[PDB]
Amino acid sequence: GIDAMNPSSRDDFTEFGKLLKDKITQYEKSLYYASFLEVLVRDVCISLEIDDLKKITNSLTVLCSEKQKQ
Amino acid sequence: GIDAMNPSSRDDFTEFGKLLKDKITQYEKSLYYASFLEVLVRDVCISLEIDDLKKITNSLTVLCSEKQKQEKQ
Amino acid sequence: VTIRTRKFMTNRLLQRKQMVIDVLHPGKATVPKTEIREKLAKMYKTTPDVIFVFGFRTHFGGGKTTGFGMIYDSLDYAKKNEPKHRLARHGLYEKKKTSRKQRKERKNRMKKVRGTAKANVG
Amino acid sequence: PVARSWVCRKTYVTPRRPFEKSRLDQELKLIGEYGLRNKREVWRVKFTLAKIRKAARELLTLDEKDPRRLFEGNALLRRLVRIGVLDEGKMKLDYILGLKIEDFLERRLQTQVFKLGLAKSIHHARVLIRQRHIRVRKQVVNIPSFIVRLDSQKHIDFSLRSPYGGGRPGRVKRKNAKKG
Amino acid sequence: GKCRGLRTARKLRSHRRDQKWHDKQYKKAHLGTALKANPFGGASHAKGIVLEKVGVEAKQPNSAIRKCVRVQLIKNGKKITAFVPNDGCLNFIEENDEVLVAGFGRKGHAVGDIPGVRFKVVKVANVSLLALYKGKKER
RNA sequence: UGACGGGGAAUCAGGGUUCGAUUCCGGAGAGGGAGCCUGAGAAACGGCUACCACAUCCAAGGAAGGCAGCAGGCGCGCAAAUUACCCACUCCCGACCCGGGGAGGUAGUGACGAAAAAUAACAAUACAGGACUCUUUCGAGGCCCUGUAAUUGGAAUGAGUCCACUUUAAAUCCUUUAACGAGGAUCCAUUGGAGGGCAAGUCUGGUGCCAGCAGCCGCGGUAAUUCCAGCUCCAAUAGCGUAUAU
Repeated sequence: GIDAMNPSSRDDFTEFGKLLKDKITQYEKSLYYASFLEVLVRDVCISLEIDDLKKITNSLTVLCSEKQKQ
Repeated sequence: GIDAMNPSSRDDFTEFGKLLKDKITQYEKSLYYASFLEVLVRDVCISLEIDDLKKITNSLTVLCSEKQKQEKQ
Repeated sequence: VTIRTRKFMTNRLLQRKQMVIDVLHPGKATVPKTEIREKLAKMYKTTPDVIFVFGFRTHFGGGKTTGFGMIYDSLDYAKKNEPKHRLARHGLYEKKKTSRKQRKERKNRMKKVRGTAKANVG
Repeated sequence: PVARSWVCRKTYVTPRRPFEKSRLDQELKLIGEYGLRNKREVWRVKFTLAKIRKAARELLTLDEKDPRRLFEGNALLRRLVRIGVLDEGKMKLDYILGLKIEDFLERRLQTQVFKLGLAKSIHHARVLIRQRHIRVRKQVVNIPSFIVRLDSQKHIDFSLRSPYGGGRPGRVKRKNAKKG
Repeated sequence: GKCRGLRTARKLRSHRRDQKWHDKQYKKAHLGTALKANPFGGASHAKGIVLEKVGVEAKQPNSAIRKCVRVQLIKNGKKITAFVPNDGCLNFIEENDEVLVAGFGRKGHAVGDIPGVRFKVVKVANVSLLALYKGKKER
């Protein structure tokens, strides 16, 4: 259902993003998962705006502190 | 075959990542693409390690730093 | 390993001898109280379960340990005069566990009835 | 209503002018000489000398045969000759005020382990004390600020459980002496 | 010349009791009208709800547009104007948020180069602006 | 009157000034007010009688209320802890050695504060200094010391895991001790600062009276000694920064 979906709505993109999240997190314990996800994040954020990218980079940054907090 | 893929190898995961990249980039022109990709990045990096998340953040911010370089001049 | 006994008071009212134990054990851990009772009972010509010790504090640095110990005349004077937690450390005694909160709820529920019903309201 | 004591006091006084270069210079010289860790360890010795000098500065305005002067001056000078910072002949109350701040830093256990030859530098003396090596007449002392009065200044030895004393060498050498 | 005799303690103390009121800190802190007109009522901070976001220009030798917020306090309902301190810390605020507003550092007088503003914002929605600003916490 | 009084507290040269609800004493009150029973002792509220006010159950005939006791939740707030264990202690009550006590003791949350105190030490080699008996100068010595270098080295040890003891009503923590536990000792100390006041840049990149810093004076209009970053440093140091009373 991931390949067949063509979401244009907000809730359709949320359902598409949830289906993509469920597919990606099944292979989260792979040793090659860290390099693959970093390559995938670099590819998909290249078309994003500078404001969206710096928001996304800050989203990773404080969560890394949250790993030190938890 | 994104839903039918079950990659265990490094090259199979690269082909799975390439198929995932081609699917995601078709909806890049949508106005809800930035919120959806940020939610997808947050879900996928919640399981990542402290060393792994720092490398992903550094790669995007240097791209963000390169985007500020090219747009200004 | 080495027992020295500081200030000694023989107590004819509660039928015992009162002293402060010094234990030198310079290469060892804190010695058990059973070994202290065996050494002091070998010292004072008496049997080892009429003598009761407590409160041993090991000093800082690995040195001596200093506490109290009292040597009774017989076991029946020990069963009259010694505290019940200190007899229960020896297996001579055991307490019935409810212990305080079920007793209090049974005390405030036996006030609600009258007659012979206080026995058959638990 | 509790069975407690809340009695405590602070034992240093923070200086008023915080960035005067002469004050920073002299107290950093005392830190680097005497192997203290931070400036609060200097200010605490300034506070105990200030309390001693306030006691003598209070007693010195009295008539010299008032018995508070004759009792408490003898007790205060006896404690200063007992810890060694005032020598045995000059037990007069005017010689309390000639105490410099380097008297109480010489009588610490860290400086008296470095001056009695039990360490190769003063920082080696503090790290030797803090690792439970130094004992004072069969009491193992883990305090680097132990002020050694002179009926304990004679007995400063290595511990009976230390590798530089009696024996049982540490985990580094006994892991190192297992090669096969 | 003062009244300096020996039985004149009442004239001296009922003089200095009355000429203490011409001292401004004693009058401002002991008459009681300052505590009723102050929007805090003697607190250190106050929680309140952002009404509207303003910009105010600096006083005459400076040239800037200082970013501030108009807060309505929960505690007594008065409305104040508070300044959201650091660079880019205007953007972390939605309207109708709880902010915890502290004084500006000069105890009732409103100066800086910003006119008629003596309050500054410490928190927004129980996260502080230092933690939001450095990238240590998120919204 | 954001007033319980006092013993007292924080500052303090002498004088003062301010604070004291708070563990001891003395007073007052148990939602607001009254009025009483018993008793040696009460205007008792872990007693009663009403009125006011607010609330629970109801078969709508009636019944019962009072945490400013210990814990706990609501609410107000900037602002305050666990519905734990026990009579071992310290004492009180009782007809009483014997029963009882959220009085108290003990643990838990706790950077309000206060005392102690880790975060490396030493020896090499190389380089640089220092003073040198030798050396008008090149050049010396472990024929002497001082510092540095993520350049080596084997000695010491607790953080911590954790058999036991010991403590103690029964556990815990501290102390004693057995086995593990250090190279970049990644077992990686922070908070504010570098124009003056005030110890510390006359550095490199961005912005160009915009963004902002600035307690005060002031900096910002393309060589910013002040903004935003990096490097270096410098106070304080297991802490320091800000806001208000003082």
